[PDB]
Amino acid sequence: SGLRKMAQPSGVVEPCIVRVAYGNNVLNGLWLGDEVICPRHVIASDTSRVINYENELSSVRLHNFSIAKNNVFLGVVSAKYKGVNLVLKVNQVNPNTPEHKFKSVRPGESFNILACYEGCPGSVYGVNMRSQGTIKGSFIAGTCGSVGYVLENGTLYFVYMHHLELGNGSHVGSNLEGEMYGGYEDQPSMQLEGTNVMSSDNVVAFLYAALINGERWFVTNTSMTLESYNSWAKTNSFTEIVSTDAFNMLAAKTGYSVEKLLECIVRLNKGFGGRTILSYGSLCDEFTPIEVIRQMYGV
Amino acid sequence: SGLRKMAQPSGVVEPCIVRVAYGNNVLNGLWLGDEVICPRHVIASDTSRVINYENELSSVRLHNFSIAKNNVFLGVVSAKYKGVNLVLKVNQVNPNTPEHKFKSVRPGESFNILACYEGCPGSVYGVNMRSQGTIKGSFIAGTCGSVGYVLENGTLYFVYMHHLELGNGSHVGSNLEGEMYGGYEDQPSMQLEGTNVMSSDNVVAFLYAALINGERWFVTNTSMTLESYNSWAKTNSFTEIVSTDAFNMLAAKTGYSVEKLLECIVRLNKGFGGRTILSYGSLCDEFTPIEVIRQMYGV
Ligand SMILES: *[C@@H](O)[C@H](C[C@@H]1CCNC1=O)NC(=O)[C@H](CC(C)C)NC(=O)OCc1ccccc1
Ligand SMILES: *[C@@H](O)[C@H](C[C@@H]1CCNC1=O)NC(=O)[C@H](CC(C)C)NC(=O)OCc1ccccc1
Repeated sequence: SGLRKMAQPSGVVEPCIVRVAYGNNVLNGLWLGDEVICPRHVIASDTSRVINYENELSSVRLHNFSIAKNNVFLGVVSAKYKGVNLVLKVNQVNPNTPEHKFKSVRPGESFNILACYEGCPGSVYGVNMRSQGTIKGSFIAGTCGSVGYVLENGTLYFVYMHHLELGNGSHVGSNLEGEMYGGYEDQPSMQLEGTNVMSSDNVVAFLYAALINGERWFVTNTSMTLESYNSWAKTNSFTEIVSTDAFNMLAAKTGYSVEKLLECIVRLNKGFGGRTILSYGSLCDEFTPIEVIRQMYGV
Repeated sequence: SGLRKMAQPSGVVEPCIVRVAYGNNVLNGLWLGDEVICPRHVIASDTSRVINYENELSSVRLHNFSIAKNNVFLGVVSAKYKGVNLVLKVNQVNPNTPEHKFKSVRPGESFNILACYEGCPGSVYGVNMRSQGTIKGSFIAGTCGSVGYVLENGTLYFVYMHHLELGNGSHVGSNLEGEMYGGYEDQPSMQLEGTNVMSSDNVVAFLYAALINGERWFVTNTSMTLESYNSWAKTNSFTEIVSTDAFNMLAAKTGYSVEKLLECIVRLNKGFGGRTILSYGSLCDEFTPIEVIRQMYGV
């Protein structure tokens, strides 16, 4: 089997992607109702030097937007900022607007990326939000405005819109309220990412996935109290676990308690000593308990 | 940027997925026009024992079929085998039939999986055909009939439908004409997968991907002739590389010849020294050259 990232199906999102162009900039927007949301730097005169967003908005030429998807062309009625996004009122309502909500993801939470190029959906893949508000994706020029979404209990949530890449290659975006994850600015200046704190919950999930896949060299009958692991995590840039509850099913199927896997984390946090788990050379925190449960058992 | 296995968007496929139930079996089918294609073992009395497909077909009663797509009830008009698939003529035309073709994938080629459960699309992810005609596909019970597809040259091709899992965990399916990849039978019987042979072309692509992403610890200026590499590969379960032409753009952009990366391959197959390469602990052959070119540079 193995453990691989998957994405939820993208069909309900694709009809919402449009191409937004202004001046020499082209990126993607999200068309819902009679509004299109896109990163505000599309109206920046020059995206390599610092941008004065007040000047850009007050001087904006609504008729100088080009917004299109296939046989649809959209006129801009009015424009405003909401955080780091432009909210553009347009003169047509999207006939394929799905029921949807907006919410923010938190560190350790997984979601899907619909990566789009110049208004055209190209690829769909799963990611996971890190403590500093970055994701490791695969964005290149033309993919700003790409959208992250999650389906929960049949509800479509929009959670991410892509804005920029940091000097170290990490990817940064906003929620659909225009709040940038991790507090970064939509400027080219160059910005630092601090140290990410690993999701302990997701690492446990990972080890359970390994066990289900038959690998067991890393496990023993020694256990380490939550209560004690949390004291360690703390000072080792690992999150601390509130309860063992999310794992009860996975413990049942495997026969191994959480407390036994906490020992593994503390022994292996430096590395595998030339060994591997699900082909990775070190601990992976990009898979949630629910992600793993669903991939191994279809729940 | 980085290297993620990506899937092409699934929207054009999702309206084609239907639930197919018969006897004690529930799986997925592909509804195109007035036809539903699904694995023929859906009519098997007992899928845990050897199946006589002639007896099962003579015993079929069309009213025991239940086929559904949301609120649509698809009545079965007639049934026949085509290879290892059932082709069911149904009493309604799919109004969302996309323009499409059928084609077979070959070892080393990438394509997308839309994994479906009880007729409901669940996940989408990219895979790559292995030398023995298998994929590592994350399939579990209830996912038979899941579809593989690729969007290439402006057309949607259906290339895979899921049938079974081998004793070693590999997954086996057919093309949509009903020929099982790798010559496997649609029986619960035990079937052997020979040795997996890695696509050398895809491994070079992968290492170029690493170079483009700034990872360079494994490379040196020592090179190895194409002829020497193929002589090595013949006895080390790697394919032989016909010529270096497909990599010219990647060679130009990185400054490294294929012949240097060939030497790299021969050195890293003995082990990584506990190191990692785009986070993998061993060589990965799941990305084609054009897949890598397009993810890193677009167009
Ligand atoms: C989309 O407009 C674009 C996506 C970047 C480009 C390369 N990989 C990405 O994620 N965003 C920008 O170009 C962005 C706009 C600023 C005004 C915030 N600037 C940016 O990301 O610069 C950093 C960078 C540019 C090009 C390659 C590598 C890093
Ligand atoms: C879909 O009907 C199912 C998908 C299998 C189930 C487990 N993982 C998959 O991909 N296919 C079968 O159950 C198939 C039935 C025909 C061969 C008659 N048999 C099969 O795959 O048996 C091997 C196996 C069964 C259950 C768990 C693990 C391996």
